[PDB]
Amino acid sequence: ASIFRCRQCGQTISRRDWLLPMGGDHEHVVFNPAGMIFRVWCFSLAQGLRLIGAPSGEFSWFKGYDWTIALCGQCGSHLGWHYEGGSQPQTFFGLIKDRLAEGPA
Ligand SMILES: CC[C@@]1(C)CC(=O)NC1=O
Ligand SMILES: [Zn+2]
Repeated sequence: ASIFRCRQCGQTISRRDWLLPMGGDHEHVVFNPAGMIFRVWCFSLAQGLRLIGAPSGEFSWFKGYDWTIALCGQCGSHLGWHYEGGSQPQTFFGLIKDRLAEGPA
């Protein structure tokens, strides 16, 4: 169990080696304004996504970062957000843990 695939279609997305402990922890449990709870795992890098629209700072869970919605590039499933415009690191991915499947490389 070392790579993460899209749970809906199997697209390769990220790797356990790429987990990023933001604020001391790779896991952040957060809510959006519609009250949905997300268990977000932070990754330094991802692939196989499609980033939609232009970045926005509104309601950002991570201070100094602007977000863009990240869909699975294959099936369109909403897998998380790409973060940018911040510092150390400038960018990273916050991916929804229960929307990924973990398994061998
Ligand atoms: C509304 C945008 C999202 C869902 C993404 C974020 O970082 N904060 C949020 O609540
Ligand atoms: Zn997919």
